Order: sequence, then structure tokens, then C-alpha cells
Amino acid sequence: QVQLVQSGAEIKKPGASVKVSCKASGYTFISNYFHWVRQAPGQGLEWMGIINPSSGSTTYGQKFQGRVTLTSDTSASIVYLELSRLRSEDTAVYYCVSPRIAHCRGGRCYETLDWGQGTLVTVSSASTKGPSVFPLAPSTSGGTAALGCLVKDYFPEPVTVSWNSGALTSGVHTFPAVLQSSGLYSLSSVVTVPSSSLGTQTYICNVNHKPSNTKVDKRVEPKS
Amino acid sequence: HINRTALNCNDSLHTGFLAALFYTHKFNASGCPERMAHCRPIDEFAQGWGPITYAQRPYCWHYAPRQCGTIPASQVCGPVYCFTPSPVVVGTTDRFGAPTYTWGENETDVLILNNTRPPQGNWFGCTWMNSTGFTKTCGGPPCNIGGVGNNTLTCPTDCFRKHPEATYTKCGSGPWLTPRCLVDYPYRLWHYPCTVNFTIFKVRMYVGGVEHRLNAACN
Amino acid sequence: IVLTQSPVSLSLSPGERATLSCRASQSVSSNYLAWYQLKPGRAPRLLIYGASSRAPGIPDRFSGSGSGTDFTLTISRLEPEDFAVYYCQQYGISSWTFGQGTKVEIKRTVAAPSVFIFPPSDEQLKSGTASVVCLLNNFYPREAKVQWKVDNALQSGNSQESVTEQDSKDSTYSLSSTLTLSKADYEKHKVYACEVTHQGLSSPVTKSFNRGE
Ligand SMILES: *[C@@H]1O[C@H](CO)[C@@H](O[C@@H]2O[C@H](CO)[C@@H](O[C@@H]3O[C@H](CO)[C@@H](O)[C@H](O[C@H]4O[C@H](CO)[C@@H](O)[C@H](O)[C@@H]4O)[C@@H]3O)[C@H](O)[C@H]2NC(C)=O)[C@H](O)[C@H]1NC(C)=O
Ligand SMILES: *[C@@H]1O[C@H](CO)[C@@H](O[C@@H]2O[C@H](CO)[C@@H](O[C@@H]3O[C@H](CO[C@H]4O[C@H](CO)[C@@H](O)[C@H](O)[C@@H]4O)[C@@H](O)[C@H](O)[C@@H]3O)[C@H](O)[C@H]2NC(C)=O)[C@H](O)[C@H]1NC(C)=O
Ligand SMILES: *[C@@H]1O[C@H](CO)[C@@H](O[C@@H]2O[C@H](CO)[C@@H](O)[C@H](O)[C@H]2NC(C)=O)[C@H](O)[C@H]1NC(C)=O
Ligand SMILES: *[C@@H]1O[C@H](CO)[C@@H](O[C@@H]2O[C@H](CO)[C@@H](O)[C@H](O)[C@H]2NC(C)=O)[C@H](O)[C@H]1NC(C)=O
Ligand SMILES: *[C@@H]1O[C@H](CO)[C@@H](O)[C@H](O)[C@H]1NC(C)=O
Repeated sequence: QVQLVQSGAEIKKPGASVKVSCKASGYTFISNYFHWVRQAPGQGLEWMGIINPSSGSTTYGQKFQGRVTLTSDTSASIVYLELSRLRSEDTAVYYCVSPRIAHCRGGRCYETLDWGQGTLVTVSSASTKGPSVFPLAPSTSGGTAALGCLVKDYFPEPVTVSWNSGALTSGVHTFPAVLQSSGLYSLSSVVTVPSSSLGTQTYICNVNHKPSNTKVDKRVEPKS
Repeated sequence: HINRTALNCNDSLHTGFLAALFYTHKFNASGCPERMAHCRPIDEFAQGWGPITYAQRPYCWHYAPRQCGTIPASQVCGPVYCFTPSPVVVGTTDRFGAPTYTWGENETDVLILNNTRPPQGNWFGCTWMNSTGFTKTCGGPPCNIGGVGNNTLTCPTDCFRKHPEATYTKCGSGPWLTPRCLVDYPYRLWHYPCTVNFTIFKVRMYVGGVEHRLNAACN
Repeated sequence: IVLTQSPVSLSLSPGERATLSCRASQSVSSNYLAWYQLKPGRAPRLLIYGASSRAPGIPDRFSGSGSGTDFTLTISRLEPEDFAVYYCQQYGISSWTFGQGTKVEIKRTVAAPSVFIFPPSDEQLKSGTASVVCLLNNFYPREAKVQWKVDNALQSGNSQESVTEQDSKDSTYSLSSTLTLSKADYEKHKVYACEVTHQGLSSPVTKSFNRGE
């Protein structure tokens, strides 16, 4: 059962090189061509290059000519993408893709596309740093209050936020992190609750950041 | 004439098998040991005797097929090969035998494989690929050669070690000329892909006095 | 070979019907044209190959069509899971090109944001920075303007904002704006205001606080 399995995420500093591998699995008759396409955060999908493992012939897109190298390991059924002189705008999910004939009819056949699961590459000059978690303290009586948690200044993504150990999920919003000019990430998570619960319901936000083993249980209370 | 190939293919089990209809030297053989281990060599079967009468895993020589009938083109992917023992191609017809030329798209299209063993017939057996990449084969009908035990052999080929009259003319049911040899033909590496490293030999076969010059792939 | 999708966005309701377009600068060989559904944080999922062929599992409510230069993807009856971004791709040559996408969001009655402002905590002020957070909660459509005013001076260049995906239960958006100053600047001024402009608001709404009260 065809499966293209790519190597795990990596974080490289600018000017460095990365080598992503894509391993073919589950073929009875192997495919002939392997493409790599890139998807930068926010932007679209971009083709990078094709390799024919049998011949070794590679053809790279411009924009990547001179910094990309497609290589093969036909005995291993592994294809490699190497990007060098890494810039910050090379942060993206890199996908290996391989066409295969799906079906035939009336004398012609039609190819489909099999996809690896994606390899994320983050390019940052930053170093692993856990977050500082500050409260967003509630400001009514029979209305709705907002409270929250500011998870500031960490690297790399991701952090996870939950409320009262998972017992509070409704009304929660954990916003997408923003990248600050310092190269560190920042995020807020908020919840709305009945005003009449303030000073009564205990609200704790549970922040976890595995890259640094940071784990924080911030009580959020109305400010005095 | 290429238009008479039934080409109703659909790789819905995601094997890449349709590639081999076009490109060459692409077969992954890692699974062949576990499959070929299910084919017992002739020596393990029971010696037969008495008069001969006529009775899965089609990559085993001892696979005992059913007689060939008529099959709907919708279930056929690629050329059908029958064996006289010489390899010949059978194309699509309508249900009354008229050749058709629409790649087997029509629901009325069939492949009429109905076989009688030569010399008074057409061919010994046929092999082909169904729509999702399974090798199918028909022919014979194979021979009941008698014998006792649970390792009794329904002979579909030349099994003369186990019965002196179980020759290919008597029992042949497809492309296996002996338990080690099968007819070479342009799609053998697709239909029987585990025979990839078999050696090709020039052979001669006689069927009711007709000489067949053909290449056999043997192991 | 440039592929140009249209419309750029589309607002519809579940059970209604959606029609996306892909027009190609040159003609596309073999009709090797694919459509993908791109949901946030998920790998692109193939919906259609060879212009008209559903991929395995793709429900019957998706169908593709077209030839040469004009291709179309149609969604019969929109379900909740069908709202996303959709990309077209030609692969008739070795040099693949993609379209730039089409977002399909749930259309909904106009809903004005609830606005809250949050002063920096004393814990952060000890460290020398102040972040002021303004929250715009559960609004539609997603166009919203947030302006920070510090002693009535419209700020710029010192705030970042981020928006949630459309909500699976009420189809609203929520937005968070953070203004970051140094403790010293933060202590120079008194009135910190968040001013929100949105369609469901008859006039801009302001939330504010005076530092230290
Ligand atoms: C190409 O050839 C392959 C190999 O022959 C062929 O695969 C076989 O398909 C049949 C039918 O789709 C499968 O048979 C089914 O097996 C399962 C598991 O045992 C059963 O649950 C199924 O039950 C049906 O039939 C019963 C009566 O026998 C009913 O009571 C029941 O409710 C179901 O209707 C059924 O027997 C078989 O397992 C596969 N085998 C393999 C190896 O895949 C394939 O279908 C052919 N493809 C084409 C395009 O024809
Ligand atoms: C290549 O082969 C593929 C595998 O067969 C083909 O994909 C199959 O195509 C058929 C025809 O569209 C699909 O059959 C449909 O199945 C759905 C399933 O829906 C569910 O609900 C119904 C009742 O509403 C129920 O009966 C089912 O059990 C399901 O739980 C039905 O709604 C349709 O009426 C129809 O039966 C197969 O599902 C589909 N399989 C997959 C996984 O894609 C493919 O079409 C072939 N390709 C070509 C080019 O021919
Ligand atoms: C070549 O075939 C082998 C045997 O089928 C494949 O290895 C199997 O891979 C599947 C799916 O990953 C596993 O479930 C099996 O247990 C594996 N078995 C063995 C014998 O290793 C292998 O993936 C195929 N190689 C290529 C290039 O597709
Ligand atoms: C060729 O074989 C087919 C079987 O596949 C024969 O058609 C069958 O005929 C029998 C009666 O003799 C019927 O009971 C079956 O229902 C038929 N089935 C099909 C699939 O057609 C066909 O008659 C045979 N032709 C010859 C030369 O005998
Ligand atoms: C055929 O031979 C090749 C080496 O020439 C080997 O790697 C492959 O596994 C062989 N296949 C079988 C089924 O013997």
C-alpha cells in the first residue's frame, strides 16, 4: 500500500543546510519520478524539482537553482532533498510527491499523485527558550467576563494551552502565535465566563512547552 | 488491433501495478520469498496411478484452474494470453464472437476464452490481469491422477514423475510446461512477476505432431 | 503555465452549493489537473485528479470538470467539514504550477465583537516590558479594524494581531491585538485605548483604562 514517509521536523540556523529524506514503502511496482513541493506559511504551494532515480536526472525550478540538490538511493528506495544557504523565508513544509497511474479507460491512462506527510523546516537564529506566562486579569455582575493568559517570548513553536486541566474547553480561544522581531513567539489564550463566577470559580491556565520542558499553571484572578 | 485489449484498470489497492504496462524493471521482489514458499515442489505430492480423469495462488505451478469460459471485459486489464502452448493474444468480442475495438469499455464486450486442449482445440489455458492487479488464469481442465493421502496432486502441467501419462498434452492447463518451466511471453514479468530471475531456454514441443518452437523460463 | 483561481473568497451556508474555477495560461496536457483541500495545520488533501476523477474516499459531493484551459470544481451540498481553502494544480508537464487558492467560509448573520482590554500585569512590568492585549470576541464577518490610542495618539508599528479560524459551532471569528511597550514608555502615558471598527457596530467602540487605577 503506497506510502511515502518523510523524515522528522528540523530547526536550522541561517546559512546552514538541511537534508530531508523521503522513503518509498508499500509499492509492488515502484514509481519513476519523485517531486518536491514546498508550502511556506501563509503563502501557496511551490514546485521545487523532479528526480528520476533510475537515470539520476534532476530538473530544478528556478528560484531554487543553485541552492537545491535532489539525490537518490535506489537500493534504499529513499530520495533526498538538500537545501543550502538557508534563509529565514525557507521556513515551510516540504512535501515529496510521486505520480502513479491510477486507472485506465478507452485506451488511455490517467496518473494520480501520492504525497508524503510533509517535513517542516524552521529557519531561525533563535535558541530554545520557554515562555513567561502572565495573566490577563478580568476587568459587570450578570454579564460575561473575559480572562486569559499571555504566553510570551518562547521558541520554537508549539506551546499547548488548556484551562482547568481540560475541564474548561467551551468559550476558549487560543490564538495563533505571532513571531516577534526578536525571533521569539508570543500567544494569548482567552476564555469568556459568567461575571458572577469571578472570585468564585478558580481559573488556571495550563501551559506546556515541550522543547524546553517548561510547564506552567497560572492562576488568573481578578486584580485588586 | 491494440484497440481489442480490454483496458479496464483501476489501481485501487495502491500497488503501482499499472506502471508495468508501460515501464520496465520496476518490480519489488521483497515479498516473493513468502509467497513462493506456498508452492510445493512436485516431489512432495503423492504418486498417482490408474486411469486419468479430469477434475488460489496462480503463481504456483500446481494451481489447478477451472476450464476457461467467457469473461466480461470490464474485469480485464491488459492483454489476455492463451497458450497453445505457443503464446497467442485473445482480444475483445461482443457476446456473439465478433471482434470489437473499443478497449473493452462496452458492457457487452467479453473475452471468450472457452478452451479445448489441442490438437482438437484452441489452447491449453489463458492468463491475464484483472482490474485491480490480480493475476487470473484458466485452462485445462486439470487432471485427476489418483493417489492416496492429503498431498494428492491435481496435475495442471507435465507431471510425469507422478503419473506416466500426465504429460503436458494430457494435462497442460496454461503456461506452465513443467513444474519448473513456464512459457515466456511479453507480459510474463507482469502476470508472474516472481519469475523475474528465471532463465530463458529455447525449447521445442510437439502437440499431436505439430512442432512448437518457443522460449521457456525455468528455475 | 499560470493557473488563476476565482473567486478569491466565497461565503455560503451548509447544504448550499459552491463552484470554484481554475483557468490556465496555456493548455494542460492529458487534463492532468488536480484539486486540493487545504485545512489549517493539515497536509493538502487531494480531491480530484485528471480533472474529473475523485480520489479515494472523497465524498460524492465534490466533482471536477473542464479541459484545456478552463477547469471547475463543484461542491453539491456543503457540509461543516467542507469549508476550507482549495488549490488547483496542473501536472501535465514536469514543471508543476499551482493556483493561489480559494477560501470557502461559512456565511452568517452579522455579529459584532465583544471588546475587552487587558492592562499589563505587574509581574511583566517587573521585567521591564508592558504588553496590552485587546480582545475582539466572536464576530462576523472577519473584517475588523483595531486602533491603539495612547493619550489619544493613534499608534502604529508596535502591535501585532492574530485571528482564530472560523468557529465550528457559531462560525464566528475572534481576534487578539497586543501592543508592546517598554516599561519606561508605558509609564510616560496614562490613557490606553483600544478602538474597534466593525460592520455590526453602528460606530467605533472604545475600551480603555488609565494606568495605575
Ligand atoms: C480481482 O481479483 C481478486 C482476487 O480474486 C478479487 O478479490 C476478491 O474479491 C472478492 C469480492 O469482492 C472478495 O470476496 C469477499 O471476501 C470477504 C472476506 O471474506 C467477504 O466478507 C465477502 O462476502 C461477500 O460475499 C458473501 C457470499 O460469499 C456475502 O454473504 C457477503 O454479505 C458479501 O457480499 C466476499 O466473499 C475476496 O475476498 C477478494 N479477495 C482478495 C484476495 O482480494 C477482486 O475482487 C478482483 N477485482 C475485480 C475488479 O473484480
Ligand atoms: C476505482 O475503484 C475505486 C474503488 O471501488 C472506486 O471508488 C469507489 O467508487 C464507487 C462509486 O462511486 C463508490 O461507491 C459509492 O460509495 C458511497 C459510500 O457512501 C456511504 O453511504 C452509502 C449509503 O449512502 C452506503 O451504501 C456505503 O456503505 C457508505 O457507508 C455511496 O454513497 C455511493 O452510492 C456509492 O455506492 C465507492 O465508495 C468508492 N470507493 C472509494 C473509497 O473511493 C473508484 O471510483 C474507481 N475509479 C475509477 C476511475 O473508476
Ligand atoms: C517492497 O515490498 C516489501 C514487502 O511487501 C515492502 O515491505 C513491507 O512494507 C509494508 C508497508 O510498510 C509492511 O506492512 C510490511 O511488513 C513490509 N514487509 C517487509 C517484508 O519488509 C516494502 O515496503 C516494499 N518496498 C518498496 C520500495 O515499496
Ligand atoms: C463458452 O463458455 C461460456 C461460459 O462462460 C458459455 O456460456 C454459458 O453457457 C451455459 C450453457 O452451455 C450457460 O449455462 C451459462 O449461463 C453461460 N454463461 C455465460 C457466461 O455465457 C458459452 O456457451 C460457451 N461457448 C461454447 C463455445 O461452448
Ligand atoms: C532477482 O535477482 C536480484 C539480483 O539480481 C535480487 O536482488 C532479487 O531479490 C531477485 N528476485 C528473486 C525473486 O529472486
